[PDB]
Amino acid sequence: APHLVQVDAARALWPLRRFWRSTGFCPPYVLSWDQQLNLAYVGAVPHRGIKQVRTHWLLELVTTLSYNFTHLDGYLDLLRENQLLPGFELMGSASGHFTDFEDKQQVFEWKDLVSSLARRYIGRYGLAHVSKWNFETWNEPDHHDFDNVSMTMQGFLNYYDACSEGLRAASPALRLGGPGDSFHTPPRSPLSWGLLRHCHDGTNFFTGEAGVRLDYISLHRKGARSSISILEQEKVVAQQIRQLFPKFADTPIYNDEADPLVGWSLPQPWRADVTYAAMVVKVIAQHQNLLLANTTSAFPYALLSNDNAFLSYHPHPFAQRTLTARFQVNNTRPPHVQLLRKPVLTAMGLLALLDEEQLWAEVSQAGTVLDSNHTVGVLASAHRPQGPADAWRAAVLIYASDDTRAHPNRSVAVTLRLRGVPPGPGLVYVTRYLDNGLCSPDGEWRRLGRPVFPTAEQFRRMRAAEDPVAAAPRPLPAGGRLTLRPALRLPSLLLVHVCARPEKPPGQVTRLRALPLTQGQLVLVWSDEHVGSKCLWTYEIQFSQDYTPVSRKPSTFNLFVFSPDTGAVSGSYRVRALDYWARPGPFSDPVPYLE
Ligand SMILES: *[C@@H]1O[C@H](CO)[C@@H](O[C@@H]2O[C@H](CO)[C@@H](O[C@@H]3O[C@H](CO[C@H]4O[C@H](CO)[C@@H](O)[C@H](O)[C@@H]4O)[C@@H](O)[C@H](O[C@H]4O[C@H](CO)[C@@H](O)[C@H](O)[C@@H]4O)[C@@H]3O)[C@H](O)[C@H]2NC(C)=O)[C@H](O)[C@H]1NC(C)=O
Ligand SMILES: *[C@@H]1O[C@H](CO)[C@@H](O[C@@H]2O[C@H](CO)[C@@H](O)[C@H](O)[C@H]2NC(C)=O)[C@H](O)[C@H]1NC(C)=O
Ligand SMILES: *[C@@H]1O[C@H](CO)[C@@H](O)[C@H](O)[C@H]1NC(C)=O
Ligand SMILES: O=C(O)[C@@H]1O[C@@H](O)[C@H](O)[C@@H](O)[C@@H]1O
Ligand SMILES: [Cl-]
Repeated sequence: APHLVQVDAARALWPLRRFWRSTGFCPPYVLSWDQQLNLAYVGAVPHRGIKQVRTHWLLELVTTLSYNFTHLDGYLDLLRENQLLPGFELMGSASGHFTDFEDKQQVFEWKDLVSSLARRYIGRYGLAHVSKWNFETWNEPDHHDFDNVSMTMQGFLNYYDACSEGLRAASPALRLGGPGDSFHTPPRSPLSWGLLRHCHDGTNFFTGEAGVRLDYISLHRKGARSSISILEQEKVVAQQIRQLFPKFADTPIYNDEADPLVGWSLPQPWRADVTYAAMVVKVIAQHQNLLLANTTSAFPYALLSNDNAFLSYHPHPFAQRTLTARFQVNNTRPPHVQLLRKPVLTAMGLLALLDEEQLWAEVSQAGTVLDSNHTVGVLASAHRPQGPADAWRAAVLIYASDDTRAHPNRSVAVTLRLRGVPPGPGLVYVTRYLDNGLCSPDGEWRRLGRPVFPTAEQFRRMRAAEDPVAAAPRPLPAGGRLTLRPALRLPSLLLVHVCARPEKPPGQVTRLRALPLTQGQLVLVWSDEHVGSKCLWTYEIQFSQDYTPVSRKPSTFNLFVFSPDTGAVSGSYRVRALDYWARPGPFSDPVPYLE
């Protein structure tokens, strides 16, 4: 019997925050050509769909009393160039200098280091930007990963107070949290529980005052292939924190490593394709629906980060826990690197269209009501018009997902009954579907016979599977209703996007950049910050050899790899937005390129 999905667009229940807009990684690198492409792909998720890159070992990019910040400056400018913030873990030895946080002098030096860097980047980027940064403790302090740095229980607390007072010395507006570990039952996780105790009741290393600032609590809990299992473990740890530390009852909780499965470099086929994309959406829906949508408990859950900004390696380009799939093409002169957009990364573009208010929705099957702890579920949002640039919008994101298990011999009948759409001008809807058959670059890779060093043409073919199948904007039926009976595969993702015609056309594409890949090939990447509306069919690219349209199937992702048959790519480029009512926005400033 079919899955009934009902959405009521009149009933805008509560706020829907985009709490999931974070990725991260650990260098084994951070300024190679590979990482510049990668963070361009990450930064190109539309509508700031990924905003934070939680990065380990950032203070190994600082060398040594005075410090050389050159390499840090590099990585951070790279993030800034891609409209990305660092999840700034205060993690590193300053290339060998710090060795012992029970050595009182080192504690004082750490504080002065933190003040220096914080004040430096306040200088470089401005305080308003640096105040958005999640400064954090050293990663997983109970997982013994300090290298040649002695970090005892007491030293961790000294370390923390220096982090806190150091940031404060730069500005009180800067945010700090921790410990970023799992919080297992005591006697386990001594440094994690000890930090909370110290902040709640302990004494400041520098000031002697009782209590120490702690702006958020970060944990890590992973699913062991179960999606719901991440939420169950979070609840337990959050309840324990509430009862044991009453002053942290309202302290925001982050799960900044909320991955389906521990071990990023373990090859898993489900990490290659939509199986993973659909599960990441499921996890997020579960979190919104079964934790934040006015539950009796109401824990203060504020951030989920999928730690998947790693670069893949041979012979597992797709099978690793990464947003991109990397190919090091060693047989060109010179060797070059290409990345493809994995479905998981494209899925972050779908999640990005969700707006600021959740709508009422219910999934059922033969009358039995099913919450997000099932294979099929939904997240629906509504947008309140802000100016002439936008109108009302609904985004309805449905998933079919059996966690890490795919079922290719399976179809799932789904009837979507949308009702109560507030009436208005030129109401159109647009579908966007993703599954393994139609949208798996991994799939095409395998149809082509798994080329280890893909040719130009094989890359085009693979890149054809990156975007969702998109139906042209049809108009909305009378009465503000819409019924649809799509068949969904398992896994799959379906985004129904209902939008009203805004008064003005789209705003100007900005910050266009050209990036070389190899002979005859390049990447175009831009920012959608001033486009001012999410109702977008595609981005129209034009090339000039002393302007004509580059013909390509529609795509809202703010990155295009230009690879024409002719190899002709030297000249100038410009890009503009095209909306669901065919209206054009103003062309970006023209970008020049010469191979
Ligand atoms: C095209 O040319 C590039 C060079 O530009 C080659 O790139 C190398 O590819 C290999 C994989 O084939 C990479 O080596 C692998 O690195 C992994 C990560 O290494 C880090 O982490 C581990 C511990 O987790 C540390 O030991 C290590 O020092 C690093 O810090 C390792 O996990 C891999 O080990 C596994 O695979 C090898 C076999 O490949 C086994 O021997 C091991 O036992 C283990 O199972 C592996 O070492 C390497 O890093 C890449 N180098 C660069 C510079 O990118 C491409 O391989 C080449 N392409 C082709 C097709 O030849
Ligand atoms: C999510 O659903 C699963 C079932 O798929 C629940 O697990 C069951 O929990 C009950 C207790 O209510 C136990 O009696 C069963 O043994 C469990 N069954 C299985 C198959 O695991 C789970 O509790 C649900 N969790 C949430 C948060 O909704
Ligand atoms: C800082 O480090 C960079 C990279 O190692 C180096 O090129 C530069 O000369 C150094 N600058 C100073 C002032 O020491
Ligand atoms: O699951 C993994 O591979 C890892 O978990 C932790 O140990 C690390 O902090 C992450 O860098 C990584 O996501
Ligand atoms: Cl995973």
